[PDB]
Amino acid sequence: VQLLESGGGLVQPGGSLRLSCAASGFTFSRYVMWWVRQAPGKGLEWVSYIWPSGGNTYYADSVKGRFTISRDNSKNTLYLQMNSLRAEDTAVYYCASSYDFWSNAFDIWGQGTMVTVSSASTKGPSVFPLAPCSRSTSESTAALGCLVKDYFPEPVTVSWNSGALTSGVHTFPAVLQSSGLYSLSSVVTVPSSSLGTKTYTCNVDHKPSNTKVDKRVES
Amino acid sequence: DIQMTQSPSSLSASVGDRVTITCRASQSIGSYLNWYQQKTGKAPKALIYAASSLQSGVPSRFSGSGSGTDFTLTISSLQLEDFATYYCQQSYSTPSFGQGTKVEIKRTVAAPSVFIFPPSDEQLKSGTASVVCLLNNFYPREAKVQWKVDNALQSGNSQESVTEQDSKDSTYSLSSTLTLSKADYEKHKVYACEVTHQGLSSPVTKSFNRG
Repeated sequence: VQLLESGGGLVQPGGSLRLSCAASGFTFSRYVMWWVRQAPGKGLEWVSYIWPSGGNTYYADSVKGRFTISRDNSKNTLYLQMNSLRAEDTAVYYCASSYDFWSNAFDIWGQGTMVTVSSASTKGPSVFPLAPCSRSTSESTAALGCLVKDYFPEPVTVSWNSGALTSGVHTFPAVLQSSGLYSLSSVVTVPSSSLGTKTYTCNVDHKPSNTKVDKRVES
Repeated sequence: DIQMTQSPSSLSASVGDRVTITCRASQSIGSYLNWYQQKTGKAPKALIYAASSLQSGVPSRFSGSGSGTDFTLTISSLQLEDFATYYCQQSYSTPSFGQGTKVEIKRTVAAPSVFIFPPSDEQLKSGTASVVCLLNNFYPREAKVQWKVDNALQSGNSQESVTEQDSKDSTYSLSSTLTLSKADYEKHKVYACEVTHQGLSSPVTKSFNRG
């Protein structure tokens, strides 16, 4: 049994997206299908559902008028046409169903698909060094890092010495700044005496842009 | 809709522990209550249906009960894979979920190592100044990280971010970033990061004077 989704992505407010959900492993045509969404760091809420035939459709009051749920039972696929998209429709979008029928639970869920509604546009990260220091040492350890700033959209990926350094490394979650651009830090705790002695270069890669940066942070 | 409320919003437990989450319905939903578990970056997974009926291949340690308004999920003996967020959900009427209960790994108190980083000269050149404060490898997750410029408490110009539990050593790390322009930056002098945590007997302050 598998619900496999696609169609999510980045969109300007007022824009449109169409999600798809390819079902397999069960007779899709017999089930009420759902769309459930989850805003980043929030709970779960139903968006729309549809009767097995596709003959009756129902909607949460937020999405009502703007979203259209549908299905093609010959293709085993479920769809959600999303119009007049707002910032507050940003979420992971799951398709789900009651595979048992009798359970009244969402037995099967899709892997998810991220829908981002933002007026900000695709920008690459300025990588700044967080240089090791005396206000950065405590005990033997000295901390150092990279401030990957003002990029859009997510994600960026960060590694140290091209993967040759993974011990003590803490890459933090991005914060959406009031500008609409993201920002994160990646830090590593190393011994004071290795600075340096050893070279520390953080490898930032942001794939929505065609931008890769190798900042050498030093004392 | 019927409003659902779980408690607690998070709990700390050790492998082997008997834990118990509760769930309340705003009105009677009979036996129409399901439990789900969700791990970071994964879709929810169905655990219990019909209040008390264990799903597909959910371990025997999971157990639901209650009918009407108040329900409880119980893990008889917590395992490492059980650390996750648990949601309840009424299936009496149109579906509505509880706000979630995060089950976290308990370990000993570990005070944070606090570090402060001035803005690079590379950044100052671009017209913006970011000061980073780093709280490293601490427990519990609860920490307060206040900024102060010339001893004046700051508001609305910093953002925090916490990692997930190290899983190795089950601690957290926290990065707070204070953003200013090159203006209020070049005009002020003492930049302090003041950290409150239960591993420290009093607030630790890391600071630097600009220049």
